Amino acid sequence: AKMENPSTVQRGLNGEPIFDPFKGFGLTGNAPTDWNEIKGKVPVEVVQSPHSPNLYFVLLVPKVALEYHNLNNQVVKESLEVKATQSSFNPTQRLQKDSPVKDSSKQGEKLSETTASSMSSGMATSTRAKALKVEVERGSQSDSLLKNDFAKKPLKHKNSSGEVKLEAEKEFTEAWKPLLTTDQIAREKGMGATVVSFYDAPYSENHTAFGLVDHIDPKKMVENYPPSWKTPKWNHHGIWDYNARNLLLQTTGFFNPRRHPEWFDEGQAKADNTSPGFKVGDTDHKKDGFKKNSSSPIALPFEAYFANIGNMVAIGNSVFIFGGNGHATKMFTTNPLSIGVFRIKYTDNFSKSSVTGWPYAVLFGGLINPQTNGLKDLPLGTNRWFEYVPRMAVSGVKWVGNQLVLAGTLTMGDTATVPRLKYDQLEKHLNLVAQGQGLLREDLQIFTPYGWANRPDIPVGAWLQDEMGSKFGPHYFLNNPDIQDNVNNDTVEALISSYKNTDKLKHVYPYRYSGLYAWQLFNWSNKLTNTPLSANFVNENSYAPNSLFAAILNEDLLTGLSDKIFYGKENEFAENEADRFNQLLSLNPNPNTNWARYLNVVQRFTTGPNLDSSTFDQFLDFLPWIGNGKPFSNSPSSSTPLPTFSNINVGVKSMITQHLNKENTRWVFIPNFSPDIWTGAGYRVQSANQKNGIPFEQVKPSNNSTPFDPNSDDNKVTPSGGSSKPTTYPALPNSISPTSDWINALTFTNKNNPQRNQLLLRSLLGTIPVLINKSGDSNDQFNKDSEQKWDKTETNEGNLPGFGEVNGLYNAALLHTYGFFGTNTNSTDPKIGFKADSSSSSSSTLVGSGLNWTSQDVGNLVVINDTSFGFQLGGWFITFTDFIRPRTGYLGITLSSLQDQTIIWADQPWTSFKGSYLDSDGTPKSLWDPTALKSLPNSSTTYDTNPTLSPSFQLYQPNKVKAYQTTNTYNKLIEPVDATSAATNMTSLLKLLTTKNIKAKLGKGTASSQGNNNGGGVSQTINTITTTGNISEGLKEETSIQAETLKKFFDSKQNNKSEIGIGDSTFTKMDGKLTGVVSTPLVNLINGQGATSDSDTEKIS
Amino acid sequence: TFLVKEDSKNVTAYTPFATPITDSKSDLVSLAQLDSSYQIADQTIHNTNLFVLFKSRDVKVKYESSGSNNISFDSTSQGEKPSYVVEFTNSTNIGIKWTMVKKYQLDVPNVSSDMNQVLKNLILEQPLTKYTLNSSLAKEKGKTQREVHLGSGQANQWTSQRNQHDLNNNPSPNASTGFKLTTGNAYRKLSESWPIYEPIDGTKQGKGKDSSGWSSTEENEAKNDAPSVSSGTFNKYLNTKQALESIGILFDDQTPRNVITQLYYASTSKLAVTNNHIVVMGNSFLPSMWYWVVERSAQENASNKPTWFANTNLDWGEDKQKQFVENQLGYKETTSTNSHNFHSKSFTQPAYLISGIDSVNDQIIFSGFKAGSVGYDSSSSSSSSTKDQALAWSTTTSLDSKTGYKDLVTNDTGLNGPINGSFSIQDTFSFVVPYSGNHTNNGTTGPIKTAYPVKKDQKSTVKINSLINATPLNSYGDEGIGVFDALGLNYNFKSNQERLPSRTDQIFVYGIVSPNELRSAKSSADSTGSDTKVNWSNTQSRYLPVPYNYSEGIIDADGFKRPENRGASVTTFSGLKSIAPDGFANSIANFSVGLKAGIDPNPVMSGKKANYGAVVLTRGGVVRLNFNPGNDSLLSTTDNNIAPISFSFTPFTAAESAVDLTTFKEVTYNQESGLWSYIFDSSLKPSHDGKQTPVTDNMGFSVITVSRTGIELNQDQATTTLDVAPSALAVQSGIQSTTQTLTGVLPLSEEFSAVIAKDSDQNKIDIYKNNNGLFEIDTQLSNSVATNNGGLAPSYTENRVDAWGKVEFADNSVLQARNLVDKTVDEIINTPEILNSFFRFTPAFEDQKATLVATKQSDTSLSVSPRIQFLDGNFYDLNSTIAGVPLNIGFPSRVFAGFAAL
Amino acid sequence: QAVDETLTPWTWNNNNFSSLKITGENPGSFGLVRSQNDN
Repeated sequence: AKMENPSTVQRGLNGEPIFDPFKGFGLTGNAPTDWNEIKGKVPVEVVQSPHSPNLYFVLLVPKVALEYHNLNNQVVKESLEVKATQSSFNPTQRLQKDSPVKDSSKQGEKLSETTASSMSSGMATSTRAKALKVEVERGSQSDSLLKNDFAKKPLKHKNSSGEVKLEAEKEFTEAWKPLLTTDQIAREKGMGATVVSFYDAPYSENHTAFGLVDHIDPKKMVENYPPSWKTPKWNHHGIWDYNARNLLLQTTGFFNPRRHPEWFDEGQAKADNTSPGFKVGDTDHKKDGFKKNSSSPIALPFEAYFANIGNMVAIGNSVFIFGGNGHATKMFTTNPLSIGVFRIKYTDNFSKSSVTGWPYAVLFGGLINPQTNGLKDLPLGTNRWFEYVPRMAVSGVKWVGNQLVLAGTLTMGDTATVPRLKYDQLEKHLNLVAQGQGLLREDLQIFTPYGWANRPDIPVGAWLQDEMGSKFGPHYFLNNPDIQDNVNNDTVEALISSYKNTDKLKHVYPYRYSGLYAWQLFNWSNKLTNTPLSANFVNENSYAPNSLFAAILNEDLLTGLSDKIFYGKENEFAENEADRFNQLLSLNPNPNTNWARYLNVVQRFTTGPNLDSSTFDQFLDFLPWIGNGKPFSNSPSSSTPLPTFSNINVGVKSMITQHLNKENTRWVFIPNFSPDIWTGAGYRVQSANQKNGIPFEQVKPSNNSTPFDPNSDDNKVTPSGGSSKPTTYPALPNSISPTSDWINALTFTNKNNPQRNQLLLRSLLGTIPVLINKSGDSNDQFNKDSEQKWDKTETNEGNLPGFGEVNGLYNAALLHTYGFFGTNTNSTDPKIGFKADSSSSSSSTLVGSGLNWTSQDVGNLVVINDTSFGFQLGGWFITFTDFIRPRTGYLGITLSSLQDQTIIWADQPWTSFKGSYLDSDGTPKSLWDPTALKSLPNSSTTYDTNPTLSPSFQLYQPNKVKAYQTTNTYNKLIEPVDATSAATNMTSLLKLLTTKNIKAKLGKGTASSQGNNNGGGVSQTINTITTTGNISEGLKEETSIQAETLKKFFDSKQNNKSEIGIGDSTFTKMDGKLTGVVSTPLVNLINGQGATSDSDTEKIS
Repeated sequence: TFLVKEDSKNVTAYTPFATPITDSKSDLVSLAQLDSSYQIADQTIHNTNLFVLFKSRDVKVKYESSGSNNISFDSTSQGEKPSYVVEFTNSTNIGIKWTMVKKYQLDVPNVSSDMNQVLKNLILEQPLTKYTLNSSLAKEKGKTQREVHLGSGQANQWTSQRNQHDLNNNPSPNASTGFKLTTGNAYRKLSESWPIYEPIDGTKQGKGKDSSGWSSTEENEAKNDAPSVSSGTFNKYLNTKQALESIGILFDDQTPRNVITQLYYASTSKLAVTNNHIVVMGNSFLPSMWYWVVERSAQENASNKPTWFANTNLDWGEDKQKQFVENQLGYKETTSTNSHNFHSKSFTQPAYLISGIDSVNDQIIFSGFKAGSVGYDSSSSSSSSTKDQALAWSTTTSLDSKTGYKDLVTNDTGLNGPINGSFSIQDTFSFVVPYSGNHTNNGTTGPIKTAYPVKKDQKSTVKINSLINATPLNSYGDEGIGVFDALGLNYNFKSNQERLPSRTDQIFVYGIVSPNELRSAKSSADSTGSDTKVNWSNTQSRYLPVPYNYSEGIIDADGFKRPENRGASVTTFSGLKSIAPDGFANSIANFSVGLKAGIDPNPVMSGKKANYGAVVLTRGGVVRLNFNPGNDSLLSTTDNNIAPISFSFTPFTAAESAVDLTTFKEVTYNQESGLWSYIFDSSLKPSHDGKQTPVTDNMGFSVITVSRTGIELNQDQATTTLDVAPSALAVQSGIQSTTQTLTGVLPLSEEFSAVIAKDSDQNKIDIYKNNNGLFEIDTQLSNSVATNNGGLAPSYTENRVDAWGKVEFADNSVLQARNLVDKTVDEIINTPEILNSFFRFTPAFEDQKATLVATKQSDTSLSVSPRIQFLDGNFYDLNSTIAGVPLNIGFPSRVFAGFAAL
Repeated sequence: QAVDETLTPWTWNNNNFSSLKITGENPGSFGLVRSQNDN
């Protein structure tokens, strides 16, 4: 602001800088222009270019970011709306909950069963219902076709108090909105970031000289998005899935503003369905499907763009800005972040530059499981349509040794809403309907199995072929693989083969596909396959970073890649549904386009330790919770708390040999003579005498018309010869629990890798939710004794809900770990927990964890050495010990926790961390300023607001369930009741939905926690031996499974968290208003104090 | 200095300016005293010598079943035109004058007693066609293991009967033996002549091994179906005259020559250079029995016969791999001594789909795919049940096989008796047998026993002889087992899904070869009569699945397969459909070409020499081939659990996968930069379609580039030894064309390269950059270089910016202004800092600068010679001479006066 | 332009970067600093 008459370098003709070491860099007298609009930009970052000599940059960011959090909330509006709301607080009153209904004017346009089954020399005969004929022909018509079977729309929005539909102008009275649009920030200069090349002369009269001044233009982002991104409300499927989303009242497209408004320059103003880039809603079904105006493109608004600045690094003659982390513009629930990488090059020896930026989607398109040694089948891949929306949380790209590493978190493709809801089952699946609609920004992944469809991707016209459901709807029915048809030869070639599908026509088969959430995802989730660009079933892109990430990005390749990007025909969407019907995953790009050049850039990646299967969740069990320090297992020191994450040593051992076909299983999924596995909590069995497998008592009677009726004329198939046989398996698995674990029954397991990774992230954060019945209120207390019998979890004694709990864990064990009942957390038992009451229906909901360590949290990547590195995440300090050079038998990472309780529980514990670095001693640290804790702006103004915002506060909807049978609780799925109007009857339960009330109940709501007064000091991660994290002896031991053997290893080393890589960072207290650190190669100093004068060489001059 | 072929008979020296040199286009046929019927295959530079390998249209080799010299050239029909490899040297006054140095002949393979007898009843499947359909590849299945062991009416007593039939504990009563040769894709003897007709579907069409039937009426029927030149039918057959001719198989107008001549011409395809040897190898398109190991010091008429692959026992990686590979050839003890087969005579996989050859540090490297060899019955009566059939079976590793890639390869399943068949498991269908050893659904119940599927009753009366499969695959039978093994869909259900190695099908061959064992091969070739086998050590082989996504319906490769995948419509070749955009209509038979070894130019830590990584292409994914020069051997790590560190298959993307693989022409390893480049042009594609339609995309070329990333060996002492296989990474450069046809390639420099193409009989010049792999066209600079006066270099002008910028020598009084008059002439001459000050030079691009050299014209005034670079980086002046020819550029030499004598 | 004790080192909560470990010829850091002025 106040430097007078600066100048740029008086370069030579070809661009060299004239620098006499003493006379200094040659000045031009006049510095780079735009003084008026550039002197007012704070310097936030500075980088060195090692390739060229003594070159430097400064990152000039506008200061509205610096004071962002202090602006009037009227302009910067939170996504959630609260107002007075002096009527309790109904979490469902902002959710569109009315289900779709069949129309009374378009009955005959339902999908029509095929005329006559094609024998085709077919020796196999099936008594079940016959397939549907689905074909779309181009014919000859501009805005229509001759037959569009997908565009059949029998259902409609319920006419309840008018149409129920998503439309912002009355579903958001005060909608989320940015400050400056993408074009606005591009045209404006003083309010946008900037990178300036300049030169420093520490020992010359011309101390400083300047090079070039360069701006970062979001127009490069806009021009460099794939064309499909312009129409996110659509998708590659775009026709049947679009109609299904309309009717189910859920996401339109893959990245609509309704679920992700941060990147829409109109914000939530387009949180609707109209204008998806294709004709939609038109009466004639064939008419809809042709492209038209697209008024919902994806751009870089003010908040996302500012999150897109930070941790930039330079390589060779070009520089990259890899994105900020969003905290600067992160409000209480909305989560903006960096979406697309930025690149800057320089010509003729830093004489001129070009501004350009890329979408991270093309950067990360080339991902395959063989790359990562961590968890497989992740929702990371993509297809030729870049309807995948990555966005990185940046820990700081550092030149780690000889490789370039990007680490932090990114947002997985949404694996939560991959399932769908039956048309008449929206008012009794509040949890997932909210998780999808967009009124629940919580990204953990809830377990409601009753109402899933047989396939999440059945066209709407194929839903009402069996409207009653008594016939069990072979084309469409609530998912329940208890009835799943056999994959037996005769079964398959009788049910699906004969209905052969050509290019023009595809057959929706009557075959009863089914399977629990795991099979549902393994089918319709963008799991990574060994070939990249191999994700055809991509639903949506998640809320907030639930994926820890660390990858290696090719320095040479990224240098080579071209600034501008050109797209071929395949990049945009299908012209018309005639072409769409025959979509391919691979097509010949026009060689004159350079978009696919950017693909194979990621060398590898990792999110957790290099572990697989239930062993990984056993690790999850091992990791402790900062809120108390007690690990989830709690086993050390008979109605005792059971492990919540890992199902090992839970329930009773069942035989996979009796599961399903009963054939070829003794030595398939278990390399032991006795395939003994633990069915987990929530399991059921016939009785103590017989446990392995369960007879088909899972029969589902829709009406009172008797059970599912196997062996029925339709239910049994007849191949050539007349040997009638049933297509439903004899004996089913003994767990459809929320923690159901099945290595064999890949259609009954629930412990998927999205579960595993998201739980890793948010358990390291420590804010995994809970499901409760009773608060601490008198006469409404879930006391421990006489109502918590852990040993018996088959009955209601185990208090397992089975509906509304987050998949992959056990509620009672989770709450014991928290301390909501017992001495784990508070001196007096908080008397908060879940009961499996059998007297009548049970109402319940979820709440926060008390902690508020949000997910976008990240440190600064401290490069310990060329073989390991890390940063601080939340209150934990990770260290990618074995990522660059993974070693067999090593766990993969080491962890360090945080000491200061006042820091732990404070409202916003990330106005505390003030940068990270590597201390010269050989162990990094991070700064803490307890006096800087920026809590909520007001204590609910002055009146106690039941809804009070926070980093991790979300509209956890109620879940009301039917009464539970006292014995054999979970033979079938626990049916839900119509819970839409159950909010007013659970005011006490929703009182705990606010973190302030949670901490008030816990007894740690104020400074009453005692101990450190403020705890203003420096925290140091634990020293890690190169062997730290070794589990070499823990693995193997093929006498039984890896999960159990490592569970035994942990139980033999549970009290040795240091060796595994678990600990609390050492803390040192020094008085001072800590604000930052300064770095010198000899030693980094803190807060700018600690002047040194070369003690060793004092006597030389 | 740049040498590349414009056509099949001429190479020319090209300047770094991308300007062909006059009186340099040498007609090699005239030079080496070769008749015009010959053509040049490919050139290899080694110690500045443009070696060559010559092939001819007139070559004619005859085959006989009698006489010691069963294989010989067709002398009686003026057709004896043996190929020759010619050493070269430009030993002159430094000038562009190629001359003969040594003329080495390529001799006919010598056939000894045992392999003669085997060949007498040997047949070869007709070749791959660029239009080939998967339905054409596959063909009717055959009778199953039990149905051939106990015949029919053998059910309900399998458990009690299989013990006495050397099949104890066999859990697969429906084990397949292969596909019936009665009808389908044609097979022919070496003496026989291949048909130009490949049946569209193997379910009904074709005639196969029945040569007499093929001649009787199938010839006429097929010709009527797809006549050779759109009102045609082409409903059951597709003529492949044009495709066959394009892929390098010479014809007598319509009919081909005999199979022996076709194999000779195909094998004379590629050449490798070693300080003590120069080895020749066969093209990837069709297999090659034999190859040449030739010492360089031999005489000009040296009878340099090749060596059979059977004469050289490769190394597959494991003794168990060797055993599994040799077992499935043919019955060990035929007892019908006449019916000699590969296994009966202790032979080896004889047909390799050789990708490419190259030599680095005088070490040759070979890679490709292994073609299937199996026994066939030549009984034709009482005709046996299995008669007229293929005896093959995928030997995939069973599900229960424990962890460890070594264990996967060393498990017992698929030794001799087929075990992989239809099965049902949990909610899916593991086509692979879920059991091995004694493991069963009840636990240990008796180890699985197996033997070759041939009933002993016919042992004394079964005429078994080997065949050759013209593709990597082994069992063409239309079955889910084979389809999944080929396309890579089988994963073991364990928690850590381990890929199943299909033991003796779609296997990859790779590994360096030492000069000592090349000499051993030479000596084995010298031996005649009592053949002496050879052993290769530094070679290994691992399974390489075809890209799975090329097949319709198949989406995600996993272990839990969707129920719909069990249907015959999508788990059988005939039902299977291909979406492969790589110029192949099939999706099962893999193809590779264009190996080019190279030395990594990046620094290597002291004490360990330069590291070199070989790279071999393959559709849908490239793989790097890594070695440790400490022992110059295959890169490996101690832990047998992990896969061999030497090999790492890297999948492709849509753009580079869609690059047709029938256009490999040349590979230019940019040694200094360290980036390969596989040039590809659609001209090499066949002129007409299988349905006789003209090809509409015969013009247009592009390149594929490979670099190195991940972790490299011996960068520092930390990475002296590795545990992760280094991986190449193919990319699409950007140099592409849809109408232009290339004339040659130019890896000019680290940061620049050039290309030349002809479209309308006019030379097109498009000079390109190189940003470590990615090339970009600079029109502002490409246009300027054209101003060459029809000469070797562009001209310079002081009115517009061209390839050499704008240099403006300072005023004649710059000496007066800079006080340089006082200083001495010797001082100014010995002051490089002051010398450059005489001029101001504006570069036209990066890495361009103007300088000066000491010169003298007079005591008072002396001229200055302007010396400037070009995109190639070589400084130029009037005195710059290449090949002894001055480059006569025409620099104006500035002259400054005012030099004193104090 | 000289050192001003009024301005203080700090670190922004988007990148949290105020100390670049400089090496080569003039080791040190481009100390990022702001006034600690509250109110």
